[PDB]
Amino acid sequence: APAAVDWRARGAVTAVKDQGQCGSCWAFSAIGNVECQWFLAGHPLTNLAEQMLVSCDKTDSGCSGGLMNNAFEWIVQENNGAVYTEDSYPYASGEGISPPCTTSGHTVGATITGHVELPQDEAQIAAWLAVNGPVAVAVDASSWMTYTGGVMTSCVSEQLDHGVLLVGYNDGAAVPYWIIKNSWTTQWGEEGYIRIAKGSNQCLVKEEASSAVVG
Ligand SMILES: *CC(=O)[C@H](CCCC)n1cc([C@@](C)(NCc2ccc3ncccc3c2)C(C)C)nn1
Repeated sequence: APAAVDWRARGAVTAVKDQGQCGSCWAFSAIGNVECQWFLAGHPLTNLAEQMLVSCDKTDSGCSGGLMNNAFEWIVQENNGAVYTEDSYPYASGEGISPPCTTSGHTVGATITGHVELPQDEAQIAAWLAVNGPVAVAVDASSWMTYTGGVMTSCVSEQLDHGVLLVGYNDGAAVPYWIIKNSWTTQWGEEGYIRIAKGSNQCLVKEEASSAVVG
């Protein structure tokens, strides 16, 4: 694979968002991945609606959590592949309460046909990401609250508790790293991003990687 990749260099990644006090990280991880995959299939970059998942995907648990893989499955099996625009279905769960689903009057921003669950191996995930784009991952983020910047070497790596988006890596750096988009505003971390050391399963990053498939 290339020594380094950063999909932000192509304009493939939307701006950092804010999940607020809702346990909706699963939705931000899944939607961020769909946004990037939609752009990379040769279509324009479009902000898509976490709130569609939080309120309407009844196979997940709203502000009480979910699974990116369930989200991808709901989109295909229950929503005809469709993902609405953020522009047409804005986030409304910042206080921790998910409002009931609105089915009407949103606008379709993207479609997907399925998803893949990637091998539990950082080199294999990197190789897939280098060609196919950003990848949704679960991590242990219990040690992340106080992170401000640099390449994390000390991640507490015990229990998956958070969903984020891998957008790149750099194997040529003094400490090789992953580049991860979070959903905790641009005030957190490196303008909303974190770098973690690559190659030692930091934060359990290899354990539950997946992506939407766009035709
Ligand atoms: C990150 C975040 O906002 C929440 C924290 C918990 C909610 C207060 N989060 C964590 C997850 C993970 C770990 N999945 C847990 C989970 C919760 C509910 C649920 N419902 C149905 C099926 C499966 C579920 C799993 C996720 C990052 C892998 N999700 N939200």
